Amino acid sequence: MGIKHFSGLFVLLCIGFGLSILTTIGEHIV
Amino acid sequence: WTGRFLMNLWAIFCMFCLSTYTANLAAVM
Amino acid sequence: WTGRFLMNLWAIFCMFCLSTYTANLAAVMVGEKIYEELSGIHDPKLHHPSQGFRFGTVRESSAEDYVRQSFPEMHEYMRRYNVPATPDGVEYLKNDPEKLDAFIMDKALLDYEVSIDADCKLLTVGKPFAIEGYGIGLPPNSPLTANISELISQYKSHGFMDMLHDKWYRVVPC
Amino acid sequence: IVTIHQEPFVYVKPTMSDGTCKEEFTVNGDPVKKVICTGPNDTSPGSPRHTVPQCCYGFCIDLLIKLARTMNFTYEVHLVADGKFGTQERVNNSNKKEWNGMMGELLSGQADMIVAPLTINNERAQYIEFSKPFKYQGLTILVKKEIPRSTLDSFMQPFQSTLWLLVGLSVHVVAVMLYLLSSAMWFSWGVLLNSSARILGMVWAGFAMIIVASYTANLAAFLVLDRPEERITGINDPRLRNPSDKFIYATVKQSSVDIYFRRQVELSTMYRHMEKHNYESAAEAIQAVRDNKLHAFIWDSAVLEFEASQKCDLVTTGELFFRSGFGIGMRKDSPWKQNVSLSILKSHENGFMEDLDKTWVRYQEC
Amino acid sequence: ANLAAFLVLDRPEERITGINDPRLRNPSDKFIYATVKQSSVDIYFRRQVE
Repeated sequence: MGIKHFSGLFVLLCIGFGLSILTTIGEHIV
Repeated sequence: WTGRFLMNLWAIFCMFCLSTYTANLAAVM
Repeated sequence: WTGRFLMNLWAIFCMFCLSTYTANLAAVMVGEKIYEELSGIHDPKLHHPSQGFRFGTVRESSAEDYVRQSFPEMHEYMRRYNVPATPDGVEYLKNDPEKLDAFIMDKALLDYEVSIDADCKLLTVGKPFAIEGYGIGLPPNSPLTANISELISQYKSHGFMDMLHDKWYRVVPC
Repeated sequence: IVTIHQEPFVYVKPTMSDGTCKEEFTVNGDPVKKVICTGPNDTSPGSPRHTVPQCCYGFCIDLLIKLARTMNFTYEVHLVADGKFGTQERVNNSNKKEWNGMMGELLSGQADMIVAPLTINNERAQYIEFSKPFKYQGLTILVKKEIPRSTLDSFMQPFQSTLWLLVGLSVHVVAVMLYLLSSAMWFSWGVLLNSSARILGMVWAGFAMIIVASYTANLAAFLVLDRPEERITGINDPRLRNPSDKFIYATVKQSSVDIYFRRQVELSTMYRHMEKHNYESAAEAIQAVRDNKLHAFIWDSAVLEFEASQKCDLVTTGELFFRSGFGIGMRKDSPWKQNVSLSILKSHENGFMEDLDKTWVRYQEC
Repeated sequence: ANLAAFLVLDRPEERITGINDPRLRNPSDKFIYATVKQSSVDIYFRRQVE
C-alpha cells in the first residue's frame, strides 16, 4: 500500500462498488 | 471436462500470476 | 458462529506463517554464494581477527619479511599459524580446512597449483599487491654480472624467455 | 615498581582472609606465580581508606619475573593512587602543566620502573626514555553484537501501519453496501479468509484475492529489507562523523587515545563531542557498553579484542587505524638502560614472547 | 521463494571493474578482448612487465 499502489487500489475499489451498484440496479430493472 | 483440464489451467494461471506479482514486488522494492 | 471465528484465527495464523516462511527463505537464498571475496589486504575480513581466520605463508620468505616490515601485528598473527615449507600448505586445504584457509604466496605458483588441481575446487581471489621481480643470486660486488645481465636481456629480446614460458607455462580451465 | 590494573595484562585479586595468596592452576594445571601489591583497595579514587595487600598476576607480572631472574634485583610493586595513564594536564594556576597519574608518579621521583601496557609516542619519548617494544597494536572500535529482535515483532511496523485499519474499514464498507445478517457477516469474513448479487459477490471475491496478494507482497517486501548491521566501517563513517545524541561514543580520560586525538589536527568537533562523556576507568566502559549506555568504545587493540572474545556480546569491525607498540618504561637515563633492551630482544627472538602470548591470550567464545 | 530469489538477481556479471579481474587474467574461449594492431596500447601492454 505504498502511495501510488494504495491510491490505485482504493480508486479501483470505489469504481467497482459504483459499477456493481449500477449493474445491480440494471438487473433489478429487468 | 468440468475440472479435468479447466481447473488445472486455472490453477496454473493463478500460480503464475502470484509468482509474477511476487517477483515484480521484489524487484520494485 | 464461534467456530467460524476460531477458523478465521487459524487461517490468519496460517497466512502469517506462510508469509514468514517465504520471507525467511528469500533472505536465506541471498546468503553465502560469493563467499571469500577478500579483494586484497585492506578489508575488515582479513585485517583484524574476526574470530577464525587462519593465515599462513612460508616461514621467512619475502612474504614474511614484507608483511613484518609493513604491517606488524599480522607478523605475530600469521606466525602462530605459519607453515615452514610450500609443498605442504595447500595439502592442509584438504584437511577439512579448519587449520589452513589462506596460503598467501606468489601468484605464479598459486596459478600453477590451481592448474594442476584437476578437481578445481579452489579459486584465486584478491587484486595483485606488492609486485616484485626475480633474479640470480650473486655475491656482493662479484664479477661477471654484466655479461649474464646482458645475456638474459638479449634472450628476453629474442623471446627465449617466452619460449621457455610456453614450454612450461600451461593453462587449465578454472 | 608501579603498575595499573589492566586485564589480560595484570590481574587484581583480593587477598583471602588471613593474608595468604590463593593458589591457581592454569589450563595445563601448572602453577601460575603471583606477587603482593599495595594500593587503594577501598574504592575508586575518592576516600583513601585502608590499603591491604592484594594478589597480582597476569601477563606483565610474569614478564617482570623473568626479567628479574636475570640481573637479580629485588623488587616491590604498588599500584597508582590516581589510576590514569599519565598524560599532560594544567592546574588552576597553570604555569608548569605537570604530569599526573603513572608518568608523574614516576617522574616526581619515588618509583623505579613502569610495567604496564602504555603506548609509546613522540612526546613521551621526549620526556621519558623507553625500551625496545615487545608488542604491536592498533586501536579498533567495537559495538554490541547487533540485536536479534526480528521475531514476529513488526506486526504493525512495516513503515506505513494503516494496513489493518484500512483492511477492516474496506471490509466493513463492502459488507454494509452488499447488505440489501450473521450469515452475511460470516460469509464476508470468509471472503477475507478464503474459507446483481452474484456479480457483486464475484467482484468482492476478486477484490479480496487482490488485497490478499498485495498484502502478502507488501509483507514480503517489508521482510526482505530488514538486513542492516552497519557495523561501523571505521573513523571515516559519516554517521559517527556527525555528532548525534543517539549514537554517543567516548574513551577513557587522561590516556593515549585522548592525547592522540587532541594533538592530531583532523578536526575539532569530534574531540568536543567525545570529551562530553569520556569515562574515568579502563573497564567500566565495557560494562556500560554491555548494558546499553555506549555503542562505540575507541580503545587500543589487544585488550579490546580479548574482552570481545571473552564475553560473546561484543565484536569489533574496522580497519585498525593508527599503529604503535607497547613498551617498558623507566627513568631518564637510569643505570639500567642496556640490559633490559638486550634481554627483551633476546626473548623476542627466542620465542618466550610466543609462550607468554599463547598462555595468557587464548580464545573461549568460539 | 526460489523464483523470487532467482529473479532478484539483476544486473549480475554484466560489468567489468578494470585491468585486474578474474575474467581478464584468465579467459578460456568465450571472453575474447582485443585492440587494434600494433598501436600505442599494444606496446604499452607489452612493455610494462609489472
